[PDB]
Amino acid sequence: TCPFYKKIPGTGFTVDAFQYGVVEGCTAYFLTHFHSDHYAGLSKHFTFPVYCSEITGNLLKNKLHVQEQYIHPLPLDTECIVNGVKVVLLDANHCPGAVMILFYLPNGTVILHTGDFRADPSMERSLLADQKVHMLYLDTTYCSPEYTFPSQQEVIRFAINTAFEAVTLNPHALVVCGTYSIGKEKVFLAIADVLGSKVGMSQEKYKTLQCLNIPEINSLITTDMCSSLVHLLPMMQINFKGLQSHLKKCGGKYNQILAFRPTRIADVIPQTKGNISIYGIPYSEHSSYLEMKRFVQWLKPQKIIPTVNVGTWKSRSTMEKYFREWKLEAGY
Ligand SMILES: CC1(C)[C@H]2CC=C(CN3CCC[C@@H]3CO)[C@@H]1C2
Ligand code: NI
Repeated sequence: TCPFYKKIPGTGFTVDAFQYGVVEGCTAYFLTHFHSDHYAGLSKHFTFPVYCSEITGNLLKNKLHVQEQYIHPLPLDTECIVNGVKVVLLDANHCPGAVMILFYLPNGTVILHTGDFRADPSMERSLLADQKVHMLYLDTTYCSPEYTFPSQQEVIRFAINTAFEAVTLNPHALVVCGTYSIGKEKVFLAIADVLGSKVGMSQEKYKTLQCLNIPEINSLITTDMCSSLVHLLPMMQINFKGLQSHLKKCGGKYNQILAFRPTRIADVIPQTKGNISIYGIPYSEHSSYLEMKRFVQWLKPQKIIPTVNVGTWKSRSTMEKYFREWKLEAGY
């Protein structure tokens, strides 16, 4: 059955709740972003209203074939009325089109649902700051202090420098980048830009990227693999066997592969077999522990409801202990 943490009390709304059939009482289904665990169950035969960002709506139409009449895109940073309730969509700093949702309940309660997010201090300057928020439905993916990661900018600097050095030393090296969902496009776009190349990919991945409203996208990507020295492959193919196989297909154009898997940064080393090297780089689209803690201590919610790691009693207890520490430290 549909879990409590996907229902919005005092409304006919659910969030990311498409795998449970017709949810009794639901007059509007919100979708925070186009990742498969969240859209699970949506298909071309869905016949209820779906509320989402413009980008998410482009993907629903073109990739899942949801009929146009059921797709309700909303602009960001704008007060909108849906089935008699004021809502705002905010940028989640996750993947393209990903949003947080602010609900202004008829009874005066205000609820924030983060969807999946990477907390940032810039979130402290939006409509979020204009009123008190009582309940927070929180992306707790990395809610433990061992989760430190570098800034996205630091990780991209490492990738650009690594690729440029390798290809300047050997002009016959190919760069390959793994993907299995939308998100983390900066990794392959930044590398291709330093190398003066478009990014080559399958027709299916090209279609997906053409839905994302990226400026000047036609100048950056292509389906002509032969013209490109940065290729995208499915994440499952980023291993010595898959990459050896890909090199054979390039017809003797290349004699080395440098590959990236976007799972201290200065000290990161690759796995190497012969003329193939694979780098795992810590590019995150979710909050680190410290980023999450800063956001929650600024927001000062009355109640937090985790939406990730909820399946075990140990995980639930661990998260509850951190929420109480944070509250006692900051005095709310
Ligand atoms: C974020 C979490 C609340 C859930 C997922 C991962 C966690 C961190 N791990 C690494 C070692 C200690 C602990 C158990 O796997 C916490 C349990
Ligand atoms: Ni996600």
